[PDB]
Amino acid sequence: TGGNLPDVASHYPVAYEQTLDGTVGFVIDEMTPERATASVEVTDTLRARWGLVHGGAYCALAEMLATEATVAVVHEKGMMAVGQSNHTSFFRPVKEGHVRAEAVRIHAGSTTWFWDVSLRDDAGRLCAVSSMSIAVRPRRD
Amino acid sequence: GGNLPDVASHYPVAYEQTLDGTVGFVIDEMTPERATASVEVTDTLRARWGLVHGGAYCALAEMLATEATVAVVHEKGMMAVGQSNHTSFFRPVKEGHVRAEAVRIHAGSTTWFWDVSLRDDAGRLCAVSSMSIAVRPRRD
Amino acid sequence: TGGNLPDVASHYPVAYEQTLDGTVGFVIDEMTPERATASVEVTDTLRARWGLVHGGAYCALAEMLATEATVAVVHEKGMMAVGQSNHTSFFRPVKEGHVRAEAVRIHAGSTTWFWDVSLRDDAGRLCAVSSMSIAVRPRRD
Amino acid sequence: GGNLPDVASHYPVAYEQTLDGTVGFVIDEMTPERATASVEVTDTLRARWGLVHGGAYCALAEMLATEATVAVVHEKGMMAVGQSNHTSFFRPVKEGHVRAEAVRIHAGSTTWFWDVSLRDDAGRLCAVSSMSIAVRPRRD
Ligand SMILES: CC(C)(COP(=O)(O)OP(=O)(O)OC[C@H]1O[C@@H](n2cnc3c(N)ncnc32)[C@H](O)[C@@H]1OP(=O)(O)O)[C@@H](O)C(=O)NCCC(=O)NCCSCC(=O)c1ccc(O)cc1
Ligand SMILES: CC(C)(COP(=O)(O)OP(=O)(O)OC[C@H]1O[C@@H](n2cnc3c(N)ncnc32)[C@H](O)[C@@H]1OP(=O)(O)O)[C@@H](O)C(=O)NCCC(=O)NCCSCC(=O)c1ccc(O)cc1
Ligand SMILES: CC(C)(COP(=O)(O)OP(=O)(O)OC[C@H]1O[C@@H](n2cnc3c(N)ncnc32)[C@H](O)[C@@H]1OP(=O)(O)O)[C@@H](O)C(=O)NCCC(=O)NCCSCC(=O)c1ccc(O)cc1
Ligand SMILES: CC(C)(COP(=O)(O)OP(=O)(O)OC[C@H]1O[C@@H](n2cnc3c(N)ncnc32)[C@H](O)[C@@H]1OP(=O)(O)O)[C@@H](O)C(=O)NCCC(=O)NCCSCC(=O)c1ccc(O)cc1
Repeated sequence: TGGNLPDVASHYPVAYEQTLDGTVGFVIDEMTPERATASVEVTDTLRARWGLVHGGAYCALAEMLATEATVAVVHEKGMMAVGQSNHTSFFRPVKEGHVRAEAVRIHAGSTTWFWDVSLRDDAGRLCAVSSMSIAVRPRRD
Repeated sequence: GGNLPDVASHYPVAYEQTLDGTVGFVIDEMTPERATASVEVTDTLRARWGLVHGGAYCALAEMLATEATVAVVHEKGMMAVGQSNHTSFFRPVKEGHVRAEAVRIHAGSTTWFWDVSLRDDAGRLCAVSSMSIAVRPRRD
Repeated sequence: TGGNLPDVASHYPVAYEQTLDGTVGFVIDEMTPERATASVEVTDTLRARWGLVHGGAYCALAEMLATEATVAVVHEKGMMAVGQSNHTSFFRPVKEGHVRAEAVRIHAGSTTWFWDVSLRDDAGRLCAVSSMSIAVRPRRD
Repeated sequence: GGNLPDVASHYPVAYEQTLDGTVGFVIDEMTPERATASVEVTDTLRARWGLVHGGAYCALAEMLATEATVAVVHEKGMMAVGQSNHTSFFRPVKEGHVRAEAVRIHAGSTTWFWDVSLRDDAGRLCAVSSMSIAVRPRRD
């Protein structure tokens, strides 16, 4: 699939290249029910005007990763998954290189899954973390 | 230039090349205690599922809260940067616009806090973001 | 009811005076579907060893207020309400006096209600805020 | 004295009179990067509905994260205080104990961040708390 997102359906409303994720270059590497990773090359498109990766870019990468990792498991069960809360804290800026995210599932309830995402720079330094709660609900179609 | 606060003669990244300029964030009003901004929904703002990306609301909030702090503190020798962003999502947005309004609720010496509300074209509260902005002496 | 909590049932598992809320002295003042207030006199029981109100005391007052305000509306509809996320940020310490909390409902969905709680000191200063998400689910009994 | 870090000769409030001593919080292990604490469930820890109070998990996390920062920074002339506490609740606890484990994930000059996991007697993760601790020069 585009950006290596889970392929859970034959078509999607928006093609990868046209989505925010495609635009900024997010790509999923590993994907398992309890852990997933993704990364993105830093370019100006990922930065704010001050020159460092935009705080929203870390939120977004976390959001896509944690939601899609949930989607990978729940879609075939007839459920949809969507972000309900995204709490990202920023410890160190990233000027360039990549941002690498690792999502670890820490709770999988019937209505809410929760994932902790660490976002690191190319030296391995923890630049941000995001705690994501993902709502899971039966699909409407 | 997205109408961001004109506080410096040079910025490392031009608006149009930033995440903000790429998705189309524009600031409407800005005062020390309250600031607004908006964006048209386009595919660039969406996830593959066709609804606005959760990261878009976070990003809009982050830019608005931070730049509304920059607008005040930059001329004081300070830099402003997001330290925590908590966004909660109540209703999706499929198309139209997202409109953010940031209300300053605390301005301490090292931290400012803004509540951001993100509404759809019908005025419905689709998401909120509680933004903590660190304020530190600018580096030489 | 004890602490003026909503009286939605004829009995409760734990008497007010014996609960955490009773122990520290939380009391609800106003209670409406979209807004509720409560307050507590600061005594050592509310403080940490350093002498200021414990961060947990603000979390707890917010939690009781936002959950009970939801309970007041949903109990008779056959639902239970319980805290799902409590995010409290601390802006100014409180040494003594009272802490006064005001809870404003900002979203009432079918599964989650969300309340913003402001916690102020006797001078009116905003000492903390809490964003609370309250899960609402059908009661089991 | 709940076995809190013995960093000062006098504290404004004795353990037994604090919120912590009233509900019975006790610290078990403490190192610069990791600390544990626990509490017996009693009615004092509960809401009227019979389950542990959400505020109890928050309080336990707040004390543990803060005091684990105090333990390091106090002798350096710094004070430590909670700046943000985000607790998410996954499973209730009706009785037994709550056991908290705090893991330091960032120690910056002005902010330390701890992840706290709160488990029941069966080891099940009942709640988590992401704690931000401000660190500032102690006032004279
Ligand atoms: C929030 C939620 C209900 C979402 O759960 P879900 O996805 O609908 O359901 P899920 O199948 O994962 O259930 C997980 C566990 O949650 C509990 N639960 C879920 N639904 C229900 C329900 N309808 N009724 C009772 N318990 C339920 C139950 O313990 C369940 O385990 P099991 O009995 O089914 O094995 C669940 O994750 C949960 O129970 N979290 C813990 C909530 C909690 O304990 N919050 C802290 C207390 S906040 C409240 C408070 O402090 C307060 C203070 C003063 C006061 O006056 C009033 C309140
Ligand atoms: C977090 C922070 C220190 C950031 O402040 P800042 O930007 O450096 O400084 P700012 O100049 O805006 O100061 C605002 C107010 O903060 C307080 N403050 C700031 N810095 C200091 C300091 N170095 N020393 C003492 N107070 C300070 C002070 O009240 C100040 O007002 P003023 O005296 O200057 O008029 C300030 O917003 C604050 O104090 N927030 C409240 C923190 C709080 O009360 N947290 C809840 C307690 S969490 C701890 C806890 O529960 C615990 C439990 C058990 C246990 O064993 C240990 C701890
Ligand atoms: C989280 C939740 C589903 C909880 O809702 P609830 O309490 O179950 O249901 P409630 O009756 O209040 O419904 C409120 C509205 O939510 C929506 N909704 C609720 N349930 C469903 C459902 N089963 N299917 C579709 N929409 C639903 C719907 O819009 C509803 O309005 P209506 O059509 O019924 O008038 C709802 O509050 C909500 O939809 N919040 C907004 C979620 C959101 O848009 N999150 C941000 C996007 S996060 C995802 C993301 O960024 C991503 C990025 C990349 C990628 O590859 C994948 C994902
Ligand atoms: C929040 C804080 C400044 C607190 O740091 P602190 O405790 O004062 O200082 P600490 O000594 O631990 O510094 C750690 C690192 O922070 C950075 N930093 C700290 N203070 C400064 C400063 N005054 N100037 C520049 N960098 C600083 C610096 O990278 C430092 O490393 P080093 O150069 O000292 O090796 C630091 O943790 C931090 O920088 N976190 C990352 C902040 C971040 O990158 N947030 C996301 C961007 S949010 C903004 C945004 O998206 C935006 C979008 C659009 C727009 O138009 C405007 C903004």
